Amino acid sequence: SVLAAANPIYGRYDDLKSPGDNIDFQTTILSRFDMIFIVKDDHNEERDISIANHVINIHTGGSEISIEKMKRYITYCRLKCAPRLSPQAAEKLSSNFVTIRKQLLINELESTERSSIPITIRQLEAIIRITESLAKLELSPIAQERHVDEAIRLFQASTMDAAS
Amino acid sequence: PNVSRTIARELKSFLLEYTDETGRSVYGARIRTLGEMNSESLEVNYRHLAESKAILALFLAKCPEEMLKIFDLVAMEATELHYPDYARIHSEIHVRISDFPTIYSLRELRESNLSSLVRVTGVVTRRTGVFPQLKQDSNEEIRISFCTNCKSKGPFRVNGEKTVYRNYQRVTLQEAPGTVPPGRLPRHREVILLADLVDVSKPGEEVEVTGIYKNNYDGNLNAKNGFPVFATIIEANSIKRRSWTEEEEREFRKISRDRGIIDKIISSMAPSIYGHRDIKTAVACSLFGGVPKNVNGKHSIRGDINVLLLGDPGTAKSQILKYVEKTAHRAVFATGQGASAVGLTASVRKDPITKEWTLEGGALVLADKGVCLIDEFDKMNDQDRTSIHEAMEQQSISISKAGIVTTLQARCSIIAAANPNGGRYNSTLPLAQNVSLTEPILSRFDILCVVRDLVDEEADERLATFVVDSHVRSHQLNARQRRLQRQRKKEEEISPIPQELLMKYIHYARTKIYPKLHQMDMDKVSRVYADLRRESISTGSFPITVRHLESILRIAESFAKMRLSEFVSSYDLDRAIKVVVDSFVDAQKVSVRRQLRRSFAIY
Amino acid sequence: LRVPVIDLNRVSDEEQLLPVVRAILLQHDTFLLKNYANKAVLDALLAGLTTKDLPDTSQGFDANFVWLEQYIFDTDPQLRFDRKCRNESLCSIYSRLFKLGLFFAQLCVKSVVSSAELQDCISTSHYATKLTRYFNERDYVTFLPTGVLTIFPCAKAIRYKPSTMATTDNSWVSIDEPDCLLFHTGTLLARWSQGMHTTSPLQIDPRANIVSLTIWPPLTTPISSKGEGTIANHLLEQQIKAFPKVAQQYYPREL
Ligand SMILES: Nc1ncnc2c1ncn2[C@@H]1O[C@H](COP(=O)(O)OP(=O)(O)OP(O)(O)=S)[C@@H](O)[C@H]1O
Repeated sequence: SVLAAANPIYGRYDDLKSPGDNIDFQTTILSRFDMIFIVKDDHNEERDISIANHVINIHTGGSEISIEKMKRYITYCRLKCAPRLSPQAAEKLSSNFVTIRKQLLINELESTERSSIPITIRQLEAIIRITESLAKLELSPIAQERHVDEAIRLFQASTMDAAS
Repeated sequence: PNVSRTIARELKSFLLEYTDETGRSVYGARIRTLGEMNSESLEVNYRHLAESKAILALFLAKCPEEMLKIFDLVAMEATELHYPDYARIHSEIHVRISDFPTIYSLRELRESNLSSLVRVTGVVTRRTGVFPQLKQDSNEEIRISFCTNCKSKGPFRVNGEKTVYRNYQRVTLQEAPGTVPPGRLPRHREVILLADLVDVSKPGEEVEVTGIYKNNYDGNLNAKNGFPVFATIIEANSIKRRSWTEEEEREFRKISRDRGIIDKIISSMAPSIYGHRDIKTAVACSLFGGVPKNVNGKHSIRGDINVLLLGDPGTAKSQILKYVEKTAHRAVFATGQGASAVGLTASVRKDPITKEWTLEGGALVLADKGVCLIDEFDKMNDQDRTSIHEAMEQQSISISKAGIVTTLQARCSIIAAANPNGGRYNSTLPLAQNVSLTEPILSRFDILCVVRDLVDEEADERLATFVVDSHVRSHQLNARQRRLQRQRKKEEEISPIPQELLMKYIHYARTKIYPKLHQMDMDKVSRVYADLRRESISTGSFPITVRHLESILRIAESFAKMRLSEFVSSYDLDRAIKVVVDSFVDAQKVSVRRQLRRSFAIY
Repeated sequence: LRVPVIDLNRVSDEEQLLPVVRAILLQHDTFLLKNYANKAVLDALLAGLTTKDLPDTSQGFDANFVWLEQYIFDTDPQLRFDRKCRNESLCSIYSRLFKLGLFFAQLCVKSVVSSAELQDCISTSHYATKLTRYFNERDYVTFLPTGVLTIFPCAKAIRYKPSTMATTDNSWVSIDEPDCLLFHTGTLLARWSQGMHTTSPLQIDPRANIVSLTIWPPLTTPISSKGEGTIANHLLEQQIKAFPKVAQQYYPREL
């Protein structure tokens, strides 16, 4: 996988325009790219008041299965593994996308301000593969419903947020 | 000096057994600090040795390097008889000397001074990497009598290796910019860095070297066979990276304790200008500078103003920044014609003649801890614009290039004289649209001096009277008295503070005072900032960000330095908010008139 | 950065660090103590703030600027010496650090020619201490510990002058001591220990209120043959009247 991040331009211009726009905007560079994101750390409202104390901040001032052990589980899944996804949660994802498209084909009579209802067809398989990995987290040759449904909810929240 | 065995003895009487003011041997401490630190370099406090034995100190003129080479070996045997382990720890130790009274500036060096000791100031223009210097041709490579098999004409080839290598860093030192009189190119002197002093210095930074002044040649012949390239080279022996009279600062305070200083300075900031108090105010503000403050928490925020002067033909802006070039301490005047981005910022090259990597301080680098003055922005290529934007944001110049890696620091402020696209200000139209400069670099600046030329039946008459009187006043021991005092009478025709006072003033300020704030108004000024944010969202688009706020305190601290308060005051913070808010006001459209009331809640 | 520091719960017995403190002051001569019992009342030094009503006349608080209230605490029971300031937590800290300073003297001053006369400050209790408070450019001259021994709290409290002392480099030696009590021997004990001591310039610090428990030997203290006729008390009294402005009464103006 990839990792792409840097200080965004115009400060927080990312808030006004798309979740992207850390670098140039041209829609051609964005073509092969798949997923965009924003990070929440514990400083958001420091832009209204706390900034004062912030500069005053300048003036007047493991608990988990070990890192090597996660690498060990990962090398032992590179060795041999078959934790595939489950058909029922798979059809549940298919539902919570297609029925969204049907509610919105019905709501086209409302003439939504959403520019152009896109084909969420690569993001969908992205969610499918992330639930596959969350099933790899549980060795189940047919995916357990817990991790798959959690990932489903969280990625529909993500996709929905992006659509918003 | 051959019998100098006894002389080395007599100077090694000072070696360990000297103490003063309740013991505590000057070098009894140094020997153990070396035994515990292993820095292979002795300090020699020249102040105390000067008291010790005058002949030894004076011996730094006839054979000073021979003197020091005799001295440091016995210092080595001294720290070895004190620490019998130390000789094996390192390979060899060379001493360093504390200070001299001889402050020969680079503009003053003579043949009498060469081979003697000299202490010079200046700035590291540019530096190189470590050299494995050469130093029966021992280090000749130009002297081969009959050591060749085909010596008649068939050439024999010597290697350039298997030869002794000395840690060798050739640093170019040039005269401090600003002090250089206009027209004269600043001198260059190659100082030499060695084992302990290697890489201890960077470019763009002030230095003071204490080395000897050798007349040594370089084997890069390049001209003729029996003729190396002879350079008058300084051999470094101590490097210092870094005063005025008491009653001077006393009457200085006596003046600066008045109430009119914050405006007497303004009215004396510009010697021959009519009007433009607001622009003179911003000039003074970004001249004094504010207290910077490193931030390891999020990002180091510099306390250094950056004025962009959106000029207009006729308005004396270039004359203002020329005055600034003269008055400030570290001015680097550079125009957008000879920009060549490689020039403004630092760059790293290979020299074709010697095949050596060097990295040369740029205008931003050459100006560090000062003011870089650029003009005709819109008359420079966009790549220069990009590099300068990068430099302003990081207030420094990192570099990781072919064969080199480091990070020069370029705190220095920027003053910029611009010129709106095409001709003048079109109308009340927005400042951004009025200029071909990018929004990022626009926001990089904090203050925007908007000047404008407007026809007036009267104000121009008074201004004209002023300018004509200006061109009027322009043009032995007792004659020099009657001349100096008459120049000072003209200094008083512009009634506020005379100039020399003001340059000593700015030096004093940027040196000693570092004001701060109290909790009291900072949240009420954040309240005023929120009120500005609502007046700006009522304006549609606007660059009102953290920069626009931080500018306020960055200006108020300058105002405190003006007042020499060490802590912000009310009236000064109100001055700061006034300047920032109306500098913003000027940038905006017709709304300006509405704005005169809209964001008026402050005033 | 290296300053000798000791654990005191191991030496609370007063029988563990008798000669090594002398052997370490032989070179370092500026000591740093940590973690005594007084870790809370020490924090409460904001009691004696706004007296500002008693003239100095070489006693009590000199009010010299709202800026400085320097309680030159003229010792209590000495002939022509009687002073008591409010100093509530300040006097509690006085008692605590005074027991601690007698501890330190009786473990260090014991090493020298005579170990009774200086700590003879327990016969007559002759402590004219230094309660400086810089409460709300250039400030007080480089301050050697005027007496001969003093333990005192501190935040920065250190600089160094161009001179030949410990850290003879003659450059300003300034260090930060978060929760550390600085002990410094003064002038005349060097002469008493036959020249093994140093000095340290002081300036205004984050702890701009220097409480200084100068052991301050008794009045008639007969110094060695060089000071049999020049006792430490009058010498350091002329010193006390030297560095600040002396204008309230006539005799220091004359000095
Ligand atoms: N108040 C003033 N007093 C005297 N001369 C002034 C004043 N204001 C403007 N000037 C004139 O302005 C000249 C210099 O103006 P400049 O700042 O150089 O204009 P400019 O920026 O060079 O014009 P550009 O850059 O080509 S658009 C001086 O030589 C004066 O003749």
